[PDB]
Amino acid sequence: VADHSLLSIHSAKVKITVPSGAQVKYYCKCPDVREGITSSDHTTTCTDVKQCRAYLIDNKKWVYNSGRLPRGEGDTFKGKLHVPFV
Amino acid sequence: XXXXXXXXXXXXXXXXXXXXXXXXXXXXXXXXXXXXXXXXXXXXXXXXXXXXXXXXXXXXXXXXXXXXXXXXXXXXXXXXXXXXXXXXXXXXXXXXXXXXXXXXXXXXXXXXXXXXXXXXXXXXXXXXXXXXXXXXXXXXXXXXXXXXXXXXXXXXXXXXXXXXXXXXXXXXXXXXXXXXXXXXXXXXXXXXXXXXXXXXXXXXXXXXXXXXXXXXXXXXXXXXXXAAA
Repeated sequence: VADHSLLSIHSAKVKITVPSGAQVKYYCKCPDVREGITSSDHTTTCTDVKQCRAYLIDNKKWVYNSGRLPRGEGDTFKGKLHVPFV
Repeated sequence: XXXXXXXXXXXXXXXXXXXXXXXXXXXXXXXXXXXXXXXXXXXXXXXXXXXXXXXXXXXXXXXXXXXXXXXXXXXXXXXXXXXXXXXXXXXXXXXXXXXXXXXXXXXXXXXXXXXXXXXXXXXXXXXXXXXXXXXXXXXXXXXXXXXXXXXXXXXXXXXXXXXXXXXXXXXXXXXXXXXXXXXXXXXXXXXXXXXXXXXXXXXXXXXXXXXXXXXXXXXXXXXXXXAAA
């Protein structure tokens, strides 16, 4: 999911942080760190918040497979879950 | 003449503190255009990454030293620092400073260069020092082997490591074998340094070992004569 509250500024560089050590998937239009599986990183190259990957791979809890969900590209994880109201 | 030079080694007691300095000089760039690592190598082990800093912000620490080591940098003096607190027996290592151009602000990636320091020894134990006694290993006229004689010096009964041994102030380097130290049954280290030379120069040319043991401040120059021995 997007969270641009992360992408603060390190007084000249755009500064990403992390929720709790969650997995933040990061790079900018410029060339800098290209995956992002990290704690709070900085950004050597780009400066603008509006050209960077504020992402939250936070798959400690599954979800409903809404059409209004972006796919977790990695895998079909488990989490078969009932319906109450039959 | 790009250079990184460590200082601050020593023998420190458990649960105490120590501070390591790495001085930076030479280059074609401003001070602050580098990211800096501290790396340590324990006796008989691989390389452990300790921590990083760049412009005084991008930091991070290994869980081995997290909440125990603080890395810092002074860009006006060209100095990288590691302050270490609450030392343990498992921090005993050669610490190296190293510089990275990948994470520098100015980002001149095409002209990339690393550079590593010379390494600084931190030993965590109950403290002490002892300088070596240095003894000639004398070449014998009967030990003339095909026009080649060997001579050397024995560097004995020192603590802790390391000693450095040179021959003729660095003027003799060919055929020189400085052995690894052996831990004796006395708990003290010993090593030999040897060299092979033409037998024809015995008693006509002077051979001097130069032995330096920094923890005791011992510097000893030892003449080796052609004493059969």
